[PDB]
Amino acid sequence: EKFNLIDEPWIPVLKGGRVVEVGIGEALLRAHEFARIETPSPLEEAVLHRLLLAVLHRALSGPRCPEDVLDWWRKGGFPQDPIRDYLNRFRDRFFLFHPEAPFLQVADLPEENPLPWSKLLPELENLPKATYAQAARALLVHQAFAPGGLLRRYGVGSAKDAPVARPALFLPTGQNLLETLLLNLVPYTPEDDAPIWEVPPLRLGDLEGARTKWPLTGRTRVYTWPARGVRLLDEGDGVRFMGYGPGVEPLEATHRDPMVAQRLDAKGNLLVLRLSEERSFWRDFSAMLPRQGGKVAATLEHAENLQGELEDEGLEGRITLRVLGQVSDQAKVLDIRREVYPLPSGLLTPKAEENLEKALKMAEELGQGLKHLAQEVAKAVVGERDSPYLEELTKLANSLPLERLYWHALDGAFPRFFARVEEEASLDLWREALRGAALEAWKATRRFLGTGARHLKALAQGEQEFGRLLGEL
Repeated sequence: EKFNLIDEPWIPVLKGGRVVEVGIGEALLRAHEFARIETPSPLEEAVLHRLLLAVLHRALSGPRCPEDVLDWWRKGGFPQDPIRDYLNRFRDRFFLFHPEAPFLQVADLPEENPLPWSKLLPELENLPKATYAQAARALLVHQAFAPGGLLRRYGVGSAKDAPVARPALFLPTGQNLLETLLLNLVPYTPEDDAPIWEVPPLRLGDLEGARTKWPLTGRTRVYTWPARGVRLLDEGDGVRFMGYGPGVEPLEATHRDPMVAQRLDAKGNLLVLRLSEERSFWRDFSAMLPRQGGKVAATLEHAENLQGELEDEGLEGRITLRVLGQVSDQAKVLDIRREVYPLPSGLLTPKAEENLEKALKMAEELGQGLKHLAQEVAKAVVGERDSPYLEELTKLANSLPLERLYWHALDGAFPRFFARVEEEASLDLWREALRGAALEAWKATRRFLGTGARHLKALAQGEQEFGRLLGEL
């Protein structure tokens, strides 16, 4: 019995400009003292929020109504008795090491032939000892973000994706940790849900051969999913190795995680919004709207509603939106990313949404034209069909700064536009930004094209076509 997550320092928070570590108790009871959960890993940031939310939802058996969240923001804190009563009732499920119920672990996982604790981390002797605080964070992350793939332990060939292994996570944020939790405390009922610690401790017998299958539903059940079997092995003052086996098999269900958005395919399947490379995330902001017809993250929906109510009572209504997740290449993870945007005053109003649809359409049409222009340049430079011809064309086209520079410039301009999406004058700001991004990108392509006599016919033609595109704004 060692290291209780309610009491020990393990959640890194910003307090008065310095980073300190706190336990679940203090993070909740004193949320307003911390500017934010502060960690270099976006996955850590996400899970630490999801765990705290899980506790709040159960301790508070709510909030049932958006009005309750406002009352708590107004008072400047959560009701405290319910929270300390709840933390007291479940204290003994919150030890990192425990004879019978270690937090998010399997007590009877075999101690011998363990794996390095590094397996928990995204990948993405020379094995360092982790602290309990680090082991705790790495566990929470792996349990939420682990991709499917080969396992081959205890009668399980391959494991399934952990719950949020794939989608971008929408996390609205305010001026302090209290406000940030409030902004994510989507109205909730306890019925038929339960986080991992409210259920009997899992045993290897239940997990071997994937014997235990759960429908992937229930908010706090999902926030605290036992995706893998883990048993961290205490080495005295830290952790190097763990027992490792299958977790609970997720059965498919209707439930959508509150932090997850959706959009439609090109006819006509719903998919989760994802982080990717080669695509700016905001380019999907219109497709996630109901009239498109995707589904907005419940957290985003709830924050935007709350913001409207804070503005109505003269309270500070300025909020930020953070998007957290993994870029994943099938079953590899390519990157961990944190994106940051304004949460515009009246985002989910017909006018703002309509400004958004137009803005993204303009950018997308101009970008499509720039893309074709780059393909024509590439054809012009290379020549006619005879290294693989088409690969040499794709190589060359990808080699031009045209599209890449265009989108990179719009990443810069989007937030200042987005923040004013409610207004009508913002379309004109955006139009100019489109023009400017296009110009800078083309200039950089002119430079690239003036280094040998080869590139010139393509330059002449391209200049002509670029003139065209621009004349249509």
